[PDB]
Amino acid sequence: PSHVPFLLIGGGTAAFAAARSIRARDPGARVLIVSEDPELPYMRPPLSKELWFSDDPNVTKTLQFRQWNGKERSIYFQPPSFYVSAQDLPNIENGGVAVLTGKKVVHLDVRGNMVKLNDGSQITFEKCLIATGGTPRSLSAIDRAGAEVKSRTTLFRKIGDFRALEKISREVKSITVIGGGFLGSELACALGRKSQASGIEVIQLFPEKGNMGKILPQYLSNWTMEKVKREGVKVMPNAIVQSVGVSGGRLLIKLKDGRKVETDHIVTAVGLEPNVELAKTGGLEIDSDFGGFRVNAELQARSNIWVAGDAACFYDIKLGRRRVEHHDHAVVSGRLAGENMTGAAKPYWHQSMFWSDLGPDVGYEAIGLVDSSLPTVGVFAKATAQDNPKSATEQSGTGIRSESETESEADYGKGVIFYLRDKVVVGIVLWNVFNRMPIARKIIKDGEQHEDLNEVAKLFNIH
Ligand SMILES: Cc1cc2nc3c(=O)[nH]c(=O)nc-3n(C[C@H](O)[C@H](O)[C@H](O)COP(=O)(O)OP(=O)(O)OC[C@H]3O[C@@H](n4cnc5c(N)ncnc54)[C@H](O)[C@@H]3O)c2cc1C
Repeated sequence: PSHVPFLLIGGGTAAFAAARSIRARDPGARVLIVSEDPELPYMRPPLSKELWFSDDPNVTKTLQFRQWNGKERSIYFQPPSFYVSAQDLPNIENGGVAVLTGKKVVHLDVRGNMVKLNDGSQITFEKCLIATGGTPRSLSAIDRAGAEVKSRTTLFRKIGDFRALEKISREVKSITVIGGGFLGSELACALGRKSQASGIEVIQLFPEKGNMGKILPQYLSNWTMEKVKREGVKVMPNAIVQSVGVSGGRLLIKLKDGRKVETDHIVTAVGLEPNVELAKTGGLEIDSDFGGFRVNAELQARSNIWVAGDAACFYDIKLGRRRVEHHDHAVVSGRLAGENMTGAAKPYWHQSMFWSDLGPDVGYEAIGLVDSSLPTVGVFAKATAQDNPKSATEQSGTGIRSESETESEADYGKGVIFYLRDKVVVGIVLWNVFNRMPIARKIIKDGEQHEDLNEVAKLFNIH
């Protein structure tokens, strides 16, 4: 038994953003975050990226990474002294953010306004937030298998997982990566580079005809496969796993089409499933279409319960009911999540943005609704020295691209791809086009039926 006014569940990108949001509005509010992880809230994007590109080993320790412009940066959101302890909190009377790492909420009670930690202790809340994110999908073929194979397989998302992998890559001869996602691909390049240094084999395999095939059009997905390949990666499309066994001391991957890949370690990056274990005890709605907790436009589930981030199935007027997995989204909705908690009764209006880096040399931004199967227009040109994340970082000063681009709304190598529906732009992927995301947002938000989409591209430096 004990009490805190602002309590937030899951200690991630969304929880920390709300934590900052509430503080801003109610200065002197007492905030407590509970987190499964033993780590203090940190951003995630460096884990599949810039953290792999440092030649300093004690950076596997400190997690102080280098950007493409080469300036240090801590992974954790703020230094730890910024927090206040969890016991000292009620007596701080001036408020702060306290962090209960190593604990887990296992019972919610909406009428009773209290959670239950795994160790059985209880905490009463006045205002609660569920920002639990998600657990990466396993691959049912790996589930039927023994604990021996299960062990030789990681599911990349945490820091525990970043260190574990990077460790293995200095140990074995061949790491296979399952998943044609951005993560998958980022990973595969991250490994691909290290490979150019140890000789290790990096295989990437996935059911799609190409990298990010479910998103990008064939011709750009295909181009992307080449870059993955060039970074030293034996890449295997149209791959569908049948079984994973152990023979010759190694891991054997059998494919539905007969092929057989033999390897040392599997890292699987094939989706996220949203953490909704709390919904059963408390009794909130989940979405069977999109997954995760059903909230309204004010990201609200029931009185004194808001949800945000990757677990957030929210309504969005200029689009409809949704659930997205952006970092940008987690920052914003979290913020909004804390804004609403302190009686701000406000809608969600942001257009969340995604981004991916494959190395310092190639970057994709995306926003809106992007699917390969929708009608597509893409305009393309030869890229200039600026058209890559290295420059975009040297300029803006940051590596987290949703920062460089703000959340406002104003021989080929770069271009923009419009995703249409009825001569009207509904999604956008930008390839190596930087600091033009507000123009991306504007176009989508307006919704005009351009009888020529070239002109629209003249807006991204494309001539
Ligand atoms: C390697 C990697 C890279 C990415 N790169 C990019 C990128 O480059 N660009 C981009 O736009 N997006 C990227 N994303 C996606 C983006 O980072 C996520 O959508 C966002 O960070 C989600 O944050 P969240 O806090 O909502 O979820 P999380 O960050 O998962 O926070 C959830 C936390 O809640 C805890 N938790 C869950 N259930 C309970 C419980 N019952 N009790 C207590 N604690 C609980 C978990 O332990 C976890 O620590 C990336 C994701 C990963 C994994």
